[PDB]
Amino acid sequence: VHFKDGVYENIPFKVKGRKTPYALSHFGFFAIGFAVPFVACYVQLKK
Amino acid sequence: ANKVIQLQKIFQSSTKPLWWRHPRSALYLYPFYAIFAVAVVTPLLYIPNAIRGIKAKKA
Amino acid sequence: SPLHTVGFDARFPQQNQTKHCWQSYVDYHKCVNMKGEDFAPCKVFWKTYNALCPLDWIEKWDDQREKGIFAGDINSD
Amino acid sequence: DVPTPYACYFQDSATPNQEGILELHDNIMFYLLVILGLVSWMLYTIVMTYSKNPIAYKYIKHGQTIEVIWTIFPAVILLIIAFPSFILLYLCDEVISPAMTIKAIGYQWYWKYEYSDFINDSGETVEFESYVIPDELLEEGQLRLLDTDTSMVVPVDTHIRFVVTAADVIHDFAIPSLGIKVDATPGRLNQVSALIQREGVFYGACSELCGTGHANMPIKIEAVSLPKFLEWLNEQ
Amino acid sequence: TAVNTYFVEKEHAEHREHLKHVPDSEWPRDYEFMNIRSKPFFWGDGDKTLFWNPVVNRHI
Amino acid sequence: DEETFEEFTARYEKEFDEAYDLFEVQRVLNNCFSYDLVPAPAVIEKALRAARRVNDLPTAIRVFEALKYKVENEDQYKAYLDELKDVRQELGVPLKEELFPS
Amino acid sequence: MVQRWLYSTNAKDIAVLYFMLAIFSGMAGTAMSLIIRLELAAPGSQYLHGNSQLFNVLVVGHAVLMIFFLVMPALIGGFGNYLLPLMIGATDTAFPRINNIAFWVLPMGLVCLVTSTLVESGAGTGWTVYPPLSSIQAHSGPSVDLAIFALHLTSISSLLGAINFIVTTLNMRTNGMTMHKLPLFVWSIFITAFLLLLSLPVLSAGITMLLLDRNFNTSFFEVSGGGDPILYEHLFWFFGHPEVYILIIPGFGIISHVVSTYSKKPVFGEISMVYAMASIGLLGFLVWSHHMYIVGLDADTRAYFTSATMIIAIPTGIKIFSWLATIHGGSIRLATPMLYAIAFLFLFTMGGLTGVALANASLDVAFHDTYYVVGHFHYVLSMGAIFSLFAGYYYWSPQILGLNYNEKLAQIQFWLIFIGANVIFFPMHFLGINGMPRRIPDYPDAFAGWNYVASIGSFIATLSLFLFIYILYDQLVNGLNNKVNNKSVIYNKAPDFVESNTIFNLNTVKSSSIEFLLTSPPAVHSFNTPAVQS
Ligand code: HEA
Ligand code: HEA
Ligand SMILES: [Cu+2]
Repeated sequence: VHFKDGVYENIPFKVKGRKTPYALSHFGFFAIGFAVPFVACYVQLKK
Repeated sequence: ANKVIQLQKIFQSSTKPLWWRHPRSALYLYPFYAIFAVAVVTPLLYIPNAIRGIKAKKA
Repeated sequence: SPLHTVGFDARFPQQNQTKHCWQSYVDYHKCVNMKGEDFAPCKVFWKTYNALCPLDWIEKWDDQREKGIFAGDINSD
Repeated sequence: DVPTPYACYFQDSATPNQEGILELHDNIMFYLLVILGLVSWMLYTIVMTYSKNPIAYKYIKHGQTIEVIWTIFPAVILLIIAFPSFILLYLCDEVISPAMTIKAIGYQWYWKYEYSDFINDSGETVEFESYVIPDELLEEGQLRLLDTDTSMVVPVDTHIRFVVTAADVIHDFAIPSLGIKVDATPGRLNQVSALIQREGVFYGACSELCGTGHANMPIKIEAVSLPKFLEWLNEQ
Repeated sequence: TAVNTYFVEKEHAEHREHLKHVPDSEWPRDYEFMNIRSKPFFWGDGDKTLFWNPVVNRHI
Repeated sequence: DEETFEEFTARYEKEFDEAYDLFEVQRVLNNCFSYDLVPAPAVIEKALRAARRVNDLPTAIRVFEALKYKVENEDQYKAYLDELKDVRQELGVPLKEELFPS
Repeated sequence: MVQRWLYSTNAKDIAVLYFMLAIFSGMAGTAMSLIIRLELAAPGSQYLHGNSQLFNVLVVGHAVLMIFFLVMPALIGGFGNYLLPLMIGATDTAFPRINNIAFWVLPMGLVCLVTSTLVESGAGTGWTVYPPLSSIQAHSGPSVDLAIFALHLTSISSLLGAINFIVTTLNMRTNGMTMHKLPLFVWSIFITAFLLLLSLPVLSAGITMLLLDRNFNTSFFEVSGGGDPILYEHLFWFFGHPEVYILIIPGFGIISHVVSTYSKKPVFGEISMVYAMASIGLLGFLVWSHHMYIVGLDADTRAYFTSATMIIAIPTGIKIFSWLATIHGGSIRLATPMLYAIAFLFLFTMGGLTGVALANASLDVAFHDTYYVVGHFHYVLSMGAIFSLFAGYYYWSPQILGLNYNEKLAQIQFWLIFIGANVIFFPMHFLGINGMPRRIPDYPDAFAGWNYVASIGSFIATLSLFLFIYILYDQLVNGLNNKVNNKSVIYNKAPDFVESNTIFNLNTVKSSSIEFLLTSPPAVHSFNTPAVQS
């Protein structure tokens, strides 16, 4: 609980990972940036 | 009492997660709070699966 | 109506006129439905309930009195 | 009057209160523009001089006399700009010799106006309807969101009260040319004093949410000659 | 205070027991405040009411 | 509150009595030049000798070009010219013949 | 490993998590506002088939999302829990459980509001929820109840955070620190927290009353049944106006801190304006009712309200001139915080100018509910919140991460948002004088060119947000490069013509707190020793 130097671990995400080198999670962030208004329009109308 | 000291000694000599306190309660809650939670959550958003596929097309 | 029908506002100069029609109508009703002969004392403030007060509420009260059931919180006497 | 594309000035005044309030607001915004220019020149000269400032001063803190000078300057400035505002509000909030009344209790998503002051033929009230014209009904001779089923006639050169209320939701009786706008609570009752001076056609809308059909709830009024207005109230 | 309140409650708050059966002769002067439409109710089976209290309305 | 200014001057000389490096010279020069007061030739010479106690000619350049460009003071030149001339002739630091022709 | 990001007993993790949540909400709101402006780009049905119900649904979504999930959480929580108990010398802040409970009751609000926005009926009454405009007859379904629950939980979270901040200020003060000479940020947060504690409960009680009306079908504020919705209208006003102060005053404190730590000179009238801000906090309960001039109040009441509302307006100009003197006589650098503060102050001067134009009651009759009022509060709220948050981020990113941020990208970002804001907001004067009628999905086509330029500015803002996220990626991927080379700013303040290179190197920052020279956030046990000051 007290082993955080505070240089790169403060972010609530893991930098390590070959499947997600901050490339898949951040592309999901890209998707969800415009996802909610698009789906809100799609529920009742067309985009 | 005659059990608090024994429990404290056991905890001191064996540090483990989940507190080793409510095993039967954990088995009654967590697997149930998973399976029953899925069984109560999934149908609500799976009912419109048949209706799913709306392209907003009319004639 | 050449810019002067009742002169300066004296009944209620304020813009809000919520509790305005009921007082202007209770006296008229009392003077009318007491003998049905003379209305001279209550023959000066006609425009108070004719123009200053909406006629929709007046006609609603008249219809309610005609049908025997009234909606306002009034007294029978 | 009528909103116009790429306009540069306020519509023609329809009541003396409108011209008075617009002139007083013009003087107020004159003061506001001169003080804004003051602040802008402050910022410009300060940044231009101190983009190459050699020394940074550090020991100027209060300057109590001149401090209270610019502390009491805004108070007297606002009092000076409020005295004409005080007299304008004191004159406007009162009603001086009103002549007749027109009422507008519009239902949900459309307007309804009442002319109970004038009698149609003998004693009976004057009342009509007015509904929006959509795209489908937008034929050759009507305006989208600016044309309604029936126009609202106003007595020219006559002091007129606006006893406005609503039925279900608050509806905003808006006529920008006349300088009149009051939100009408369904249970309450509000009246204002005004009088039209010239003859012309003015358009309005509902600047208060109603519901699904809040947008298509326009206000279309007009002014004609006094004999024509009396004849219209006679026939309707 | 408790005993006098209990006495006055036992005295003046016991005349509503017979309200279920009463001739329509002393009915209060009602108006649009009552007997108005509401949201249609489909839940349940008994009388299509939220709670089984058939005393709120005396008109059939 | 138009407080006294000679108190900070006396602080400058008492720190000169406690001066231990060029750091104190930098601090006192910054503090003195920060104030609205124009330094007299006496305190200017005191600052110059404080800077020369470590014998750093660049600090002399600093203090001289700071005197030349300390405060606009309604664009005071002739007083600045004579003051720089005398504080130059006292020791001799010819530098204006190099950076000016650039 | 997950207790750090789920049961964070330290304030910094909660701060950065609130920042992430707020930035996500803000980008979603910006995207959907771009969609809305595209719908209002040209009259008719070009992308959305009319659906005025849906139009007002996204309008209220816009308003509620940006007000309740972008401006509020990060802008107060991060700065408070990162500075207020840290600069005072406290070791660790108390009540981690309260903050965790607030976080974990937040997703209730997010999910419930998402469901409320994503139902067929939906609530679409806008930021105003006064019945019978907010009646269940038009906006049926569960949308109102979910919105009410989200309101309640967000209010509880904010109130508990304010309580934690207040108790930390009152108890965790170090021995060597006077109360009268507290920094402007501390007093700003103090006033904001107390105003929140005195404002949120009233709105919460009103919202609970509306929830009871909607559930038990009673008659309190409905027009039928002798109700008075004006009571809840006044409650909402006495929330929003103090809530406007809550949103703005911490921005004032942040700007004061930036200018004090940058200009290298004290703020003019620092203690005097601390007293003035205390007076503002004490008197904010008297100028909350300058919007109800047309409801039907008496003329004398109008006079009292207008007198109050232009007699409490002097401290705005006082702060303007005080910061003008703070940047006067000192050194100003061509840095992003300087330009952010300058733009914020200038546009705030125009916003206050418009507000003073609105202060008069006689002009309000022809000016209320026109385009001018909405233009005015869009001015003040937009510039205040957005520019304060941008300045805070660009001024605090090396303070919390230590990884430098590109100067060129920051400057082009500022230019993009600035030009977008100016091109959007300049024509609003003509729009107000003509009388553009508000909240219409199909407005008259007279304002077509102005709507086009507004849409262009909105799209500029959206591509600026794309630049924001790309700048975040660039920082995350090349902070080491930024530290290696000069592509990013290394030091906050430039040296003066008094300092030697070595002296400035060993005296890089002379500020009022150790945070600037405090190393990148240490472990959960920091400030093990009390702070001594004389
Ligand atoms: C909080 C105040 C606020 C702010 C900032 C804004 C910002 C904007 N508002 Fe809004 N608006 C309101 C408050 C606000 N608004 C209110 C109360 C209403 C009335 C509600 C109604 O009646 O329902 C309203 C209504 C309203 C309407 C009326 C709806 C209609 O009927 O069609 C429109 C119209 O287009 C509009 C447009 C905009 C635009 C273009 C912006 C632009 O300024 C947007 C630019 C913002 C950004 C720049 C965000 C950047 C995002 C980030 C990722 C942040 C990054 C920061 C960090 C974390 C470091 N607003
Ligand atoms: C950032 C927050 C903020 C700020 C600072 C202000 C500033 C002001 N606001 Fe505004 N206002 C809002 C937020 C803000 N407002 C919001 C959200 C609304 C919408 C709410 C609602 O109506 O729906 C609103 C709406 C609003 C109305 C509603 C109009 C109507 O009734 O419909 C009014 C009316 O009086 C008003 C007045 C003022 C005044 C007088 C100031 C003044 O305090 C401005 C202060 C600045 C100046 C003083 C000018 C600069 C300095 C000087 C040049 C000094 C010298 C000048 C003088 C002292 C005279 N505001
Ligand atoms: Cu206010």
